[PDB]
Amino acid sequence: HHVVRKAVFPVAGMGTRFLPATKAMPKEMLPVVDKPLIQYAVEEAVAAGITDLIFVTGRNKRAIEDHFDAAPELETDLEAKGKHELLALVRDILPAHVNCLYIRQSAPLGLGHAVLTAAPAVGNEPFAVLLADDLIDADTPVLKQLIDVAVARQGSVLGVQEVPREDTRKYGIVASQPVDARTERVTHIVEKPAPEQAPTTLAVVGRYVLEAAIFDHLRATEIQLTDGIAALLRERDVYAHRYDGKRYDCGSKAGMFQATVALGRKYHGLIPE
Amino acid sequence: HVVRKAVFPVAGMGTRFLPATKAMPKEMLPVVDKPLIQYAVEEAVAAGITDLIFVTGRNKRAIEDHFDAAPELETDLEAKGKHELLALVRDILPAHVNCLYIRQSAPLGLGHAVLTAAPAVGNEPFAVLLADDLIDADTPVLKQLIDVAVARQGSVLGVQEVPREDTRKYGIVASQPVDARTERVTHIVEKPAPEQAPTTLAVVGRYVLEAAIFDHLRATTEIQLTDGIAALLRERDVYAHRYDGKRYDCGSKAGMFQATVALGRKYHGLIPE
Repeated sequence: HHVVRKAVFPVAGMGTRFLPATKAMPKEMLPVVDKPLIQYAVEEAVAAGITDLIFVTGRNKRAIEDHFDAAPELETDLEAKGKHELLALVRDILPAHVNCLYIRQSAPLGLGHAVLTAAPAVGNEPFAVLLADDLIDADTPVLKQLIDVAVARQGSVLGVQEVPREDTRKYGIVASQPVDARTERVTHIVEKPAPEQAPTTLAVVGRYVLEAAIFDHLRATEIQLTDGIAALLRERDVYAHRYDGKRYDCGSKAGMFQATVALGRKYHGLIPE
Repeated sequence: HVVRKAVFPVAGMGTRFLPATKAMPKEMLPVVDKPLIQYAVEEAVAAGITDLIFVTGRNKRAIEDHFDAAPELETDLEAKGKHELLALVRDILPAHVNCLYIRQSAPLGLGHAVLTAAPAVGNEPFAVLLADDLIDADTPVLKQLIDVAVARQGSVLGVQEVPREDTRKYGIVASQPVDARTERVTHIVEKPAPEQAPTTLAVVGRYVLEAAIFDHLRATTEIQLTDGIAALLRERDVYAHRYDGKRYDCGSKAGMFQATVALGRKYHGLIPE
Protein backbone atom coordinates (compact mmCIF):
# COMPACT_ATOMS: atom_id res chain seq x y z
CA HIS A 1 0.00 0.00 0.00
CA HIS A 2 1.56 3.21 -1.33
CA VAL A 3 -0.32 6.33 -0.35
CA VAL A 4 1.32 9.63 -1.23
CA ARG A 5 -0.32 12.48 0.61
CA LYS A 6 2.69 14.68 1.48
CA ALA A 7 4.65 16.98 -0.85
CA VAL A 8 7.82 18.99 -0.22
CA PHE A 9 8.43 22.32 -1.98
CA PRO A 10 11.91 23.86 -1.69
CA VAL A 11 11.11 27.57 -1.77
CA ALA A 12 14.39 29.15 -0.76
CA GLY A 13 15.62 29.83 -4.30
CA MET A 14 18.16 32.66 -4.42
CA GLY A 15 17.27 33.41 -8.06
CA THR A 16 20.46 35.43 -8.51
CA ARG A 17 19.69 35.61 -12.22
CA PHE A 18 16.48 37.41 -11.20
CA LEU A 19 18.00 39.95 -8.81
CA PRO A 20 16.87 42.56 -7.81
CA ALA A 21 13.34 41.16 -7.97
CA THR A 22 14.36 38.32 -5.65
CA LYS A 23 15.92 40.66 -3.07
CA ALA A 24 12.83 40.37 -0.84
CA MET A 25 11.11 37.25 -2.16
CA PRO A 26 12.43 33.82 -3.11
CA LYS A 27 12.55 32.88 -6.78
CA GLU A 28 9.52 30.61 -6.44
CA MET A 29 7.34 33.61 -5.53
CA LEU A 30 7.90 35.39 -8.82
CA PRO A 31 4.67 35.40 -10.82
CA VAL A 32 3.89 34.11 -14.26
CA VAL A 33 1.22 36.65 -15.27
CA ASP A 34 -0.87 36.78 -12.08
CA LYS A 35 0.34 33.70 -10.15
CA PRO A 36 3.54 32.81 -8.23
CA LEU A 37 5.49 29.88 -9.63
CA ILE A 38 4.98 28.01 -6.35
CA GLN A 39 1.22 28.27 -6.60
CA TYR A 40 1.22 26.46 -9.99
CA ALA A 41 3.14 23.64 -8.36
CA VAL A 42 0.93 23.57 -5.27
CA GLU A 43 -2.17 23.47 -7.50
CA GLU A 44 -0.69 20.49 -9.34
CA ALA A 45 0.09 18.68 -6.10
CA VAL A 46 -3.40 19.32 -4.74
CA ALA A 47 -4.98 18.13 -7.99
CA ALA A 48 -2.95 14.91 -7.57
CA GLY A 49 -4.35 14.18 -4.11
CA ILE A 50 -1.75 15.86 -1.92
CA THR A 51 -3.20 17.09 1.36
CA ASP A 52 0.00 17.92 3.35
CA LEU A 53 2.21 20.68 1.95
CA ILE A 54 5.73 21.13 3.36
CA PHE A 55 7.55 24.36 2.48
CA VAL A 56 11.29 24.43 3.03
CA THR A 57 12.10 28.11 3.42
CA GLY A 58 15.15 30.31 3.49
CA ARG A 59 15.42 34.03 3.53
CA ASN A 60 12.29 36.00 2.78
CA LYS A 61 10.35 33.10 4.28
CA ARG A 62 7.41 35.40 4.96
CA ALA A 63 6.65 36.01 1.27
CA ILE A 64 5.83 32.30 1.10
CA GLU A 65 4.07 32.15 4.46
CA ASP A 66 1.96 35.22 3.82
CA HIS A 67 1.00 33.89 0.42
CA PHE A 68 -0.38 30.56 1.68
CA ASP A 69 -1.60 31.50 5.19
CA ALA A 70 -5.09 32.91 5.47
CA ALA A 71 -5.39 36.70 5.44
CA PRO A 72 -8.65 37.50 7.24
CA GLU A 73 -8.30 41.22 6.59
CA LEU A 74 -8.25 40.74 2.81
CA GLU A 75 -11.09 38.22 2.92
CA THR A 76 -13.18 40.47 5.20
CA ASP A 77 -12.63 43.46 2.90
CA LEU A 78 -13.42 41.54 -0.29
CA GLU A 79 -16.59 40.14 1.28
CA ALA A 80 -17.74 43.65 2.18
CA LYS A 81 -17.14 44.93 -1.35
CA GLY A 82 -19.09 41.90 -2.61
CA LYS A 83 -16.19 40.57 -4.69
CA HIS A 84 -17.16 36.95 -4.22
CA GLU A 85 -15.27 35.55 -7.19
CA LEU A 86 -12.11 37.21 -5.91
CA LEU A 87 -12.78 35.99 -2.39
CA ALA A 88 -13.08 32.44 -3.73
CA LEU A 89 -9.79 32.81 -5.58
CA VAL A 90 -7.97 34.00 -2.46
CA ARG A 91 -9.48 31.13 -0.44
CA ASP A 92 -8.45 28.53 -3.02
CA ILE A 93 -4.77 29.44 -2.64
CA LEU A 94 -4.90 26.91 0.25
CA PRO A 95 -8.03 24.72 -0.09
CA ALA A 96 -9.87 23.69 3.07
CA HIS A 97 -8.90 19.99 2.88
CA VAL A 98 -5.18 20.92 2.64
CA ASN A 99 -2.69 21.93 5.33
CA CYS A 100 0.76 23.47 5.13
CA LEU A 101 3.77 23.63 7.41
CA TYR A 102 7.02 25.56 7.25
CA ILE A 103 10.57 24.38 7.89
CA ARG A 104 13.76 26.45 7.64
CA GLN A 105 16.72 24.98 5.85
CA SER A 106 19.86 25.57 7.89
CA ALA A 107 21.88 26.89 4.92
CA PRO A 108 21.78 26.83 1.07
CA LEU A 109 23.30 23.39 0.70
CA GLY A 110 21.32 22.22 -2.35
CA LEU A 111 18.22 20.23 -3.11
CA GLY A 112 19.33 17.11 -1.28
CA HIS A 113 19.76 19.13 1.91
CA ALA A 114 16.40 20.81 1.32
CA VAL A 115 14.72 17.43 0.97
CA LEU A 116 16.43 16.06 4.10
CA THR A 117 15.26 19.18 6.02
CA ALA A 118 11.72 17.87 5.53
CA ALA A 119 12.27 14.47 7.21
CA PRO A 120 10.67 15.48 10.58
CA ALA A 121 7.43 16.31 8.71
CA VAL A 122 7.41 13.30 6.38
CA GLY A 123 8.17 10.49 8.79
CA ASN A 124 8.28 7.02 7.24
CA GLU A 125 5.95 7.79 4.34
CA PRO A 126 6.55 8.14 0.61
CA PHE A 127 6.44 11.79 -0.39
CA ALA A 128 6.52 14.05 -3.43
CA VAL A 129 9.05 16.75 -4.29
CA LEU A 130 8.16 19.63 -6.65
CA LEU A 131 10.55 22.30 -7.90
CA ALA A 132 8.39 25.27 -8.77
CA ASP A 133 10.97 26.54 -11.31
CA ASP A 134 9.79 23.67 -13.52
CA LEU A 135 6.40 25.04 -14.46
CA ILE A 136 4.47 22.23 -16.10
CA ASP A 137 1.23 22.75 -18.03
CA ALA A 138 -0.50 19.40 -18.49
CA ASP A 139 -3.93 17.94 -19.14
CA THR A 140 -3.38 15.49 -16.28
CA PRO A 141 -1.32 16.71 -13.30
CA VAL A 142 2.18 15.41 -13.78
CA LEU A 143 2.52 14.54 -10.09
CA LYS A 144 -0.61 12.41 -10.48
CA GLN A 145 1.01 10.58 -13.39
CA LEU A 146 4.11 9.91 -11.23
CA ILE A 147 2.13 8.87 -8.12
CA ASP A 148 0.07 6.31 -10.06
CA VAL A 149 3.28 4.68 -11.32
CA ALA A 150 4.75 4.80 -7.82
CA VAL A 151 1.71 3.05 -6.36
CA ALA A 152 1.46 0.45 -9.14
CA ARG A 153 5.15 -0.53 -9.29
CA GLN A 154 5.98 0.02 -5.57
CA GLY A 155 8.99 2.29 -5.87
CA SER A 156 10.28 5.81 -6.19
CA VAL A 157 9.56 7.66 -9.45
CA LEU A 158 11.47 10.44 -11.21
CA GLY A 159 9.72 12.54 -13.81
CA VAL A 160 11.83 12.58 -16.98
CA GLN A 161 11.68 13.96 -20.48
CA GLU A 162 13.73 13.63 -23.62
CA VAL A 163 16.04 16.59 -24.23
CA PRO A 164 18.35 17.31 -27.17
CA ARG A 165 21.69 15.59 -26.69
CA GLU A 166 23.37 19.00 -26.99
CA ASP A 167 21.66 20.08 -23.76
CA THR A 168 22.52 17.16 -21.48
CA ARG A 169 25.14 19.12 -19.56
CA LYS A 170 22.25 21.03 -18.00
CA TYR A 171 20.60 18.00 -16.48
CA GLY A 172 20.75 14.89 -14.41
CA ILE A 173 20.51 12.06 -16.94
CA VAL A 174 19.09 8.60 -16.18
CA ALA A 175 20.33 5.29 -17.55
CA SER A 176 17.32 3.00 -17.50
CA GLN A 177 15.66 -0.08 -18.98
CA PRO A 178 12.05 -0.09 -20.26
CA VAL A 179 9.27 -1.74 -18.31
CA ASP A 180 6.44 -0.26 -20.42
CA ALA A 181 5.94 2.45 -23.02
CA ARG A 182 6.48 5.39 -20.65
CA THR A 183 8.12 3.88 -17.53
CA GLU A 184 11.70 2.64 -17.16
CA ARG A 185 13.74 1.11 -14.34
CA VAL A 186 16.66 3.36 -13.39
CA THR A 187 20.07 1.71 -13.07
CA HIS A 188 22.39 4.74 -13.01
CA ILE A 189 22.16 8.49 -12.85
CA VAL A 190 24.77 11.00 -14.03
CA GLU A 191 24.91 14.68 -13.22
CA LYS A 192 25.68 17.06 -16.10
CA PRO A 193 27.40 14.67 -18.55
CA ALA A 194 29.22 15.96 -21.55
CA PRO A 195 26.81 15.63 -24.51
CA GLU A 196 29.06 13.16 -26.33
CA GLN A 197 29.17 11.03 -23.18
CA ALA A 198 25.58 11.16 -21.96
CA PRO A 199 24.26 7.61 -21.45
CA THR A 200 20.85 8.71 -22.71
CA THR A 201 18.92 11.92 -23.40
CA LEU A 202 16.34 11.20 -20.68
CA ALA A 203 16.61 14.06 -18.17
CA VAL A 204 15.24 14.40 -14.64
CA VAL A 205 12.78 17.26 -14.22
CA GLY A 206 11.63 18.81 -10.95
CA ARG A 207 8.99 16.25 -10.01
CA TYR A 208 9.78 13.29 -7.74
CA VAL A 209 7.96 10.61 -5.74
CA LEU A 210 10.43 9.23 -3.22
CA GLU A 211 10.31 6.52 -0.60
CA ALA A 212 11.28 7.66 2.88
CA ALA A 213 14.36 5.44 2.66
CA ILE A 214 15.97 8.30 0.72
CA PHE A 215 16.48 10.22 3.98
CA ASP A 216 19.08 7.78 5.31
CA HIS A 217 21.01 8.05 2.03
CA LEU A 218 21.05 11.86 2.22
CA ARG A 219 22.39 11.80 5.83
CA ALA A 220 25.37 9.69 4.68
CA THR A 221 26.12 12.14 1.82
CA GLU A 222 26.14 21.22 -1.60
CA ILE A 223 24.48 17.84 -1.01
CA GLN A 224 22.90 16.78 -4.29
CA LEU A 225 19.62 14.91 -4.40
CA THR A 226 21.07 12.85 -7.30
CA ASP A 227 23.60 11.41 -4.83
CA GLY A 228 20.80 10.21 -2.59
CA ILE A 229 18.90 8.68 -5.48
CA ALA A 230 22.02 6.97 -6.83
CA ALA A 231 22.61 5.51 -3.36
CA LEU A 232 18.94 4.59 -3.04
CA LEU A 233 19.19 2.62 -6.30
CA ARG A 234 21.39 0.07 -4.54
CA GLU A 235 18.68 -0.73 -1.96
CA ARG A 236 15.30 -0.03 -3.54
CA ASP A 237 13.49 0.20 -6.86
CA VAL A 238 13.63 3.54 -8.66
CA TYR A 239 11.68 4.21 -11.87
CA ALA A 240 11.69 7.05 -14.38
CA HIS A 241 8.48 8.13 -16.13
CA ARG A 242 8.08 10.15 -19.34
CA TYR A 243 5.20 12.32 -18.29
CA ASP A 244 2.77 13.94 -20.68
CA GLY A 245 2.90 17.71 -20.38
CA LYS A 246 4.66 20.87 -21.43
CA ARG A 247 7.52 21.91 -19.16
CA TYR A 248 8.69 25.51 -18.95
CA ASP A 249 12.15 25.84 -17.46
CA CYS A 250 11.73 29.08 -15.55
CA GLY A 251 15.23 28.87 -14.09
CA SER A 252 16.37 31.31 -16.80
CA LYS A 253 15.10 34.75 -17.78
CA ALA A 254 14.43 33.46 -21.30
CA GLY A 255 12.57 30.39 -20.08
CA MET A 256 10.49 32.44 -17.67
CA PHE A 257 9.72 34.94 -20.45
CA GLN A 258 8.48 32.19 -22.77
CA ALA A 259 6.29 30.82 -19.97
CA THR A 260 4.77 34.29 -19.56
CA VAL A 261 4.13 34.51 -23.31
CA ALA A 262 2.73 31.00 -23.68
CA LEU A 263 0.57 30.87 -20.56
CA GLY A 264 -0.44 34.49 -20.90
CA ARG A 265 -1.77 33.51 -24.32
CA LYS A 266 -3.43 30.29 -23.25
CA TYR A 267 -5.06 31.28 -19.94
CA HIS A 268 -5.34 35.06 -20.30
CA GLY A 269 -5.70 35.83 -24.01
CA LEU A 270 -2.57 38.01 -23.97
CA ILE A 271 -0.85 38.47 -27.30
CA PRO A 272 2.45 40.26 -28.01
CA GLU A 273 2.28 43.43 -29.99
CA HIS B 1 11.94 75.59 -5.70
CA VAL B 2 14.14 72.72 -4.68
CA VAL B 3 12.55 69.30 -5.04
CA ARG B 4 14.35 66.63 -3.04
CA LYS B 5 11.47 64.52 -1.65
CA ALA B 6 9.37 61.99 -3.56
CA VAL B 7 6.25 60.14 -2.43
CA PHE B 8 5.53 56.59 -3.66
CA PRO B 9 2.08 55.12 -2.95
CA VAL B 10 2.85 51.43 -2.67
CA ALA B 11 -0.33 50.06 -1.12
CA GLY B 12 -1.84 48.98 -4.46
CA MET B 13 -4.35 46.17 -3.94
CA GLY B 14 -3.84 44.97 -7.50
CA THR B 15 -7.04 42.97 -7.30
CA ARG B 16 -6.65 42.51 -11.06
CA PHE B 17 -3.38 40.70 -10.23
CA LEU B 18 -4.57 38.40 -7.45
CA PRO B 19 -3.38 35.90 -6.41
CA ALA B 20 0.14 37.29 -7.02
CA THR B 21 -0.61 40.40 -4.95
CA LYS B 22 -1.88 38.38 -1.99
CA ALA B 23 1.42 38.84 -0.14
CA MET B 24 2.98 41.77 -1.97
CA PRO B 25 1.57 45.06 -3.21
CA LYS B 26 1.08 45.59 -6.91
CA GLU B 27 4.11 47.85 -7.15
CA MET B 28 6.40 44.96 -6.11
CA LEU B 29 5.51 42.81 -9.15
CA PRO B 30 8.53 42.64 -11.47
CA VAL B 31 8.94 43.53 -15.11
CA VAL B 32 11.46 40.86 -16.12
CA ASP B 33 13.88 41.16 -13.19
CA LYS B 34 12.90 44.40 -11.44
CA PRO B 35 9.90 45.45 -9.31
CA LEU B 36 7.77 48.22 -10.76
CA ILE B 37 8.58 50.42 -7.73
CA GLN B 38 12.32 50.11 -8.31
CA TYR B 39 12.02 51.57 -11.84
CA ALA B 40 10.19 54.55 -10.34
CA VAL B 41 12.68 54.96 -7.50
CA GLU B 42 15.59 54.87 -9.96
CA GLU B 43 13.93 57.60 -12.02
CA ALA B 44 13.39 59.73 -8.90
CA VAL B 45 17.02 59.31 -7.81
CA ALA B 46 18.31 60.06 -11.31
CA ALA B 47 16.24 63.27 -11.08
CA GLY B 48 17.98 64.39 -7.86
CA ILE B 49 15.60 63.06 -5.22
CA THR B 50 17.33 62.19 -1.98
CA ASP B 51 14.35 61.53 0.36
CA LEU B 52 12.07 58.63 -0.53
CA ILE B 53 8.68 58.38 1.22
CA PHE B 54 6.86 55.08 0.85
CA VAL B 55 3.17 55.01 1.75
CA THR B 56 2.42 51.41 2.64
CA GLY B 57 -0.64 49.31 3.30
CA ARG B 58 -0.84 45.61 3.85
CA ASN B 59 2.20 43.55 2.91
CA LYS B 60 4.36 46.53 3.85
CA ARG B 61 7.09 43.91 4.45
CA ALA B 62 7.72 43.33 0.75
CA ILE B 63 8.47 47.01 0.18
CA GLU B 64 10.51 47.50 3.35
CA ASP B 65 12.59 44.41 2.81
CA HIS B 66 13.18 45.33 -0.80
CA PHE B 67 14.70 48.72 -0.03
CA ASP B 68 16.21 48.16 3.41
CA ALA B 69 19.74 46.77 3.51
CA ALA B 70 20.07 43.00 3.74
CA PRO B 71 23.42 42.32 5.44
CA GLU B 72 23.08 38.55 5.17
CA LEU B 73 22.65 38.63 1.40
CA GLU B 74 25.58 41.01 0.96
CA THR B 75 27.94 38.87 3.07
CA ASP B 76 26.93 35.70 1.21
CA LEU B 77 27.42 37.43 -2.15
CA GLU B 78 30.76 38.80 -0.96
CA ALA B 79 31.86 35.26 -0.10
CA LYS B 80 30.79 33.99 -3.53
CA GLY B 81 32.82 36.82 -5.03
CA LYS B 82 29.78 37.87 -7.06
CA HIS B 83 30.82 41.49 -6.94
CA GLU B 84 28.69 42.73 -9.83
CA LEU B 85 25.66 41.27 -8.05
CA LEU B 86 26.66 42.81 -4.71
CA ALA B 87 26.87 46.27 -6.30
CA LEU B 88 23.47 45.68 -7.86
CA VAL B 89 21.92 44.86 -4.49
CA ARG B 90 23.56 47.91 -2.90
CA ASP B 91 22.26 50.24 -5.63
CA ILE B 92 18.62 49.50 -4.76
CA LEU B 93 18.97 52.30 -2.20
CA PRO B 94 22.03 54.42 -3.07
CA ALA B 95 24.20 55.80 -0.28
CA HIS B 96 23.18 59.45 -0.79
CA VAL B 97 19.49 58.46 -0.54
CA ASN B 98 17.29 57.80 2.49
CA CYS B 99 13.82 56.34 2.84
CA LEU B 100 11.03 56.33 5.38
CA TYR B 101 7.80 54.39 5.66
CA ILE B 102 4.30 55.63 6.53
CA ARG B 103 1.09 53.60 6.76
CA GLN B 104 -2.03 54.91 5.15
CA SER B 105 -4.87 54.51 7.61
CA ALA B 106 -7.23 52.97 5.03
CA PRO B 107 -7.47 52.57 1.22
CA LEU B 108 -9.05 55.97 0.60
CA GLY B 109 -7.41 56.70 -2.77
CA LEU B 110 -4.42 58.57 -4.09
CA GLY B 111 -5.37 61.87 -2.54
CA HIS B 112 -5.45 60.24 0.89
CA ALA B 113 -2.14 58.49 0.22
CA VAL B 114 -0.57 61.82 -0.71
CA LEU B 115 -1.99 63.55 2.38
CA THR B 116 -0.58 60.66 4.45
CA ALA B 117 2.91 61.89 3.51
CA ALA B 118 2.48 65.45 4.80
CA PRO B 119 4.25 64.84 8.16
CA ALA B 120 7.37 63.77 6.22
CA VAL B 121 7.18 66.46 3.55
CA GLY B 122 6.55 69.55 5.65
CA ASN B 123 6.19 72.80 3.70
CA GLU B 124 8.28 72.02 0.63
CA PRO B 125 7.45 71.05 -2.96
CA PHE B 126 7.56 67.32 -3.58
CA ALA B 127 7.27 64.65 -6.22
CA VAL B 128 4.66 61.91 -6.48
CA LEU B 129 5.32 58.82 -8.60
CA LEU B 130 2.86 56.00 -9.30
CA ALA B 131 4.94 52.97 -10.09
CA ASP B 132 2.15 51.37 -12.16
CA ASP B 133 3.04 53.99 -14.78
CA LEU B 134 6.29 52.49 -15.98
CA ILE B 135 8.08 55.09 -18.08
CA ASP B 136 11.08 54.37 -20.28
CA ALA B 137 12.78 57.66 -21.19
CA ASP B 138 16.20 58.90 -22.24
CA THR B 139 15.99 61.68 -19.62
CA PRO B 140 14.17 60.96 -16.35
CA VAL B 141 10.60 62.18 -16.68
CA LEU B 142 10.53 63.46 -13.11
CA LYS B 143 13.56 65.60 -13.95
CA GLN B 144 11.74 67.04 -16.96
CA LEU B 145 8.82 67.94 -14.67
CA ILE B 146 11.05 69.30 -11.89
CA ASP B 147 12.90 71.64 -14.30
CA VAL B 148 9.57 73.03 -15.48
CA ALA B 149 8.40 73.36 -11.87
CA VAL B 150 11.47 75.38 -10.93
CA ALA B 151 11.38 77.49 -14.10
CA ARG B 152 7.67 78.37 -14.05
CA GLN B 153 7.29 78.44 -10.23
CA GLY B 154 4.32 76.10 -9.83
CA SER B 155 3.06 72.54 -9.63
CA VAL B 156 3.51 70.33 -12.73
CA LEU B 157 1.53 67.30 -13.89
CA GLY B 158 3.03 64.89 -16.40
CA VAL B 159 0.61 64.42 -19.33
CA GLN B 160 0.20 62.67 -22.66
CA GLU B 161 -2.43 62.44 -25.38
CA VAL B 162 -4.64 59.35 -25.27
CA PRO B 163 -7.26 58.03 -27.69
CA ARG B 164 -10.56 59.80 -27.12
CA GLU B 165 -12.14 56.38 -26.60
CA ASP B 166 -9.90 55.89 -23.55
CA THR B 167 -10.64 59.12 -21.66
CA ARG B 168 -12.96 57.24 -19.27
CA LYS B 169 -9.77 55.72 -17.80
CA TYR B 170 -8.02 58.97 -16.89
CA GLY B 171 -7.97 62.37 -15.34
CA ILE B 172 -8.18 64.85 -18.23
CA VAL B 173 -6.65 68.33 -18.22
CA ALA B 174 -8.16 71.38 -19.90
CA SER B 175 -5.22 73.69 -20.47
CA GLN B 176 -3.80 76.39 -22.69
CA PRO B 177 -0.32 76.13 -24.24
CA VAL B 178 2.59 78.16 -22.94
CA ASP B 179 5.12 76.42 -25.22
CA ALA B 180 5.22 73.23 -27.31
CA ARG B 181 5.31 70.96 -24.24
CA THR B 182 4.06 73.01 -21.29
CA GLU B 183 0.49 74.14 -20.62
CA ARG B 184 -1.32 76.20 -17.98
CA VAL B 185 -4.05 74.09 -16.38
CA THR B 186 -7.48 75.69 -15.96
CA HIS B 187 -9.74 72.68 -15.33
CA ILE B 188 -9.40 68.99 -14.61
CA VAL B 189 -12.06 66.31 -14.98
CA GLU B 190 -11.99 62.74 -13.73
CA LYS B 191 -13.01 59.98 -16.14
CA PRO B 192 -15.24 61.92 -18.56
CA ALA B 193 -17.41 60.29 -21.13
CA PRO B 194 -15.41 60.15 -24.40
CA GLU B 195 -18.04 62.20 -26.25
CA GLN B 196 -17.86 64.85 -23.49
CA ALA B 197 -14.15 64.84 -22.64
CA PRO B 198 -12.85 68.43 -22.81
CA THR B 199 -9.61 67.23 -24.39
CA THR B 200 -7.67 64.00 -24.77
CA LEU B 201 -4.77 65.20 -22.59
CA ALA B 202 -4.45 62.73 -19.71
CA VAL B 203 -2.55 62.99 -16.43
CA VAL B 204 0.08 60.29 -15.95
CA GLY B 205 1.44 59.21 -12.57
CA ARG B 206 4.21 61.80 -12.24
CA TYR B 207 3.63 64.95 -10.24
CA VAL B 208 5.54 67.83 -8.76
CA LEU B 209 3.26 69.52 -6.24
CA GLU B 210 3.59 72.51 -3.98
CA ALA B 211 2.95 71.75 -0.34
CA ALA B 212 -0.17 73.94 -0.52
CA ILE B 213 -1.89 70.83 -1.94
CA PHE B 214 -2.09 69.27 1.55
CA ASP B 215 -4.58 71.83 2.83
CA HIS B 216 -6.86 71.14 -0.17
CA LEU B 217 -6.79 67.36 0.43
CA ARG B 218 -7.81 67.84 4.08
CA ALA B 219 -11.10 69.45 2.95
CA THR B 220 -11.78 66.65 0.43
CA THR B 221 -14.36 63.96 1.24
CA GLU B 222 -12.27 58.08 -1.67
CA ILE B 223 -10.37 61.37 -1.50
CA GLN B 224 -9.27 62.04 -5.06
CA LEU B 225 -5.99 63.76 -5.80
CA THR B 226 -7.76 65.25 -8.84
CA ASP B 227 -10.06 67.06 -6.41
CA GLY B 228 -7.11 68.49 -4.54
CA ILE B 229 -5.49 69.70 -7.74
CA ALA B 230 -8.73 71.25 -8.96
CA ALA B 231 -8.97 73.13 -5.67
CA LEU B 232 -5.31 74.12 -5.85
CA LEU B 233 -5.97 75.72 -9.27
CA ARG B 234 -7.94 78.48 -7.53
CA GLU B 235 -4.97 79.52 -5.34
CA ARG B 236 -1.77 78.62 -7.18
CA ASP B 237 -0.42 78.03 -10.68
CA VAL B 238 -0.58 74.48 -12.02
CA TYR B 239 1.13 73.40 -15.26
CA ALA B 240 1.05 70.22 -17.32
CA HIS B 241 4.08 69.01 -19.24
CA ARG B 242 4.16 66.78 -22.32
CA TYR B 243 7.18 64.78 -21.24
CA ASP B 244 9.50 62.97 -23.60
CA GLY B 245 9.27 59.27 -22.92
CA LYS B 246 7.22 56.12 -23.36
CA ARG B 247 4.73 55.23 -20.61
CA TYR B 248 3.51 51.68 -20.06
CA ASP B 249 0.27 51.57 -18.02
CA CYS B 250 0.80 48.44 -15.99
CA GLY B 251 -2.53 48.84 -14.19
CA SER B 252 -4.04 46.09 -16.37
CA LYS B 253 -2.73 42.61 -17.01
CA ALA B 254 -2.64 43.47 -20.71
CA GLY B 255 -0.70 46.67 -20.09
CA MET B 256 1.77 44.93 -17.80
CA PHE B 257 2.20 42.09 -20.28
CA GLN B 258 3.10 44.51 -23.07
CA ALA B 259 5.60 46.25 -20.78
CA THR B 260 7.25 42.88 -20.20
CA VAL B 261 7.34 42.17 -23.93
CA ALA B 262 8.60 45.62 -24.88
CA LEU B 263 11.19 46.05 -22.16
CA GLY B 264 12.10 42.39 -22.42
CA ARG B 265 12.96 43.00 -26.05
CA LYS B 266 14.78 46.30 -25.65
CA TYR B 267 16.80 45.64 -22.47
CA HIS B 268 17.12 41.84 -22.42
CA GLY B 269 16.93 40.66 -26.04
CA LEU B 270 13.86 38.49 -25.34
CA ILE B 271 11.55 37.71 -28.28
CA PRO B 272 8.21 35.86 -28.15
CA GLU B 273 8.20 32.62 -30.06
